[PDB]
Amino acid sequence: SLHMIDYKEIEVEEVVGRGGVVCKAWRADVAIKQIESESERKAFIVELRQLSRVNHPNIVKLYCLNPVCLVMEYAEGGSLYNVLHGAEPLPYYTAAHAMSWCLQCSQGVAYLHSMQPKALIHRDLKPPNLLLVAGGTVLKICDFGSAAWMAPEVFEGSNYSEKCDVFSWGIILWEVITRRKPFDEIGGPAFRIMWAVHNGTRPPLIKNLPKPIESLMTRCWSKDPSQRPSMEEIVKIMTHLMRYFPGADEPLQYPCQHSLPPGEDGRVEPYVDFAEFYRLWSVDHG
Ligand SMILES: C=CC(=O)Nc1ccc(Oc2nc(Nc3ccc(N4CCN(C)CC4)cc3)nc3[nH]ccc23)cc1
Repeated sequence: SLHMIDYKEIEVEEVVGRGGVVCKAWRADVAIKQIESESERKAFIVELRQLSRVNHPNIVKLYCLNPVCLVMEYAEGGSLYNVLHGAEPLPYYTAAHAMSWCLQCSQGVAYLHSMQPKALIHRDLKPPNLLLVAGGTVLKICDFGSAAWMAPEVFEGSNYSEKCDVFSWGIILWEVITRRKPFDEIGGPAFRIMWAVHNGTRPPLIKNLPKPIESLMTRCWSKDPSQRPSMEEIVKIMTHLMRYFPGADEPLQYPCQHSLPPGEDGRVEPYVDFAEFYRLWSVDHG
């Protein structure tokens, strides 16, 4: 379903980073990653079979076979990780942006869980794989250590299902609300986090978190994957909550010297402010 390109047609510009290697650059802006060594071919081709079927707003759009190369939509905004924890100066964002991002993420993952004949599992949902465009207001996923966002049945070898992507989304929800790195204090190598999560450890709960949001977030954290909601249920819930989070379309433009309080009492302070939420919620309820 794709569209070949002549390699001479592309004009390289700059380098971006490694997920292969991605480079900035066609027909008057695109992002491309050339393959390195034949070991990645057998995977590189799969991505092609997948992305060519995919067509969704919140998933990176896939626009050469000699040399093997991909030409994808360029995300001028960068990764969500760089927005939350990247280089100074960091941008200010609101509760509306946190919820909007997560919603758009669930929208894109639900489209994957609905593909026929078989569903597609991302299996590596984390902010570094979530790109932003339109002034940081639109989120797009790119399938192309993940211990913090990995469901406990995944790294235990148990035959997992798409519900592993739900667990990740739940962690991503806690990350944008607190603007913290999940299990940053644990540290050490990857296995020290797997042991913690495997034992039931989850991120600390959030002061003043709305019970509707605290409920959904933890339901996604449940050990039993069958007690986790489906993405379709997340999309629906998140869609209805956006009614209490206006201003998602406002771009990121203001800086933010952000102080990080330490995790005191196993209960952290959110970065976003839920004042406007409770206010709008009292209006409808009463
Ligand atoms: C810190 C984690 C991280 O950046 N991960 C990451 C993920 C993908 C990636 O490649 C892409 N980038 C982008 N946009 C983009 C991504 C990152 C960046 N920079 C900006 C400068 N610097 C802060 C590093 C990150 C600039 C633009 N669009 C893409 N479309 C298809 C692939 C692709 C490049 C990097």
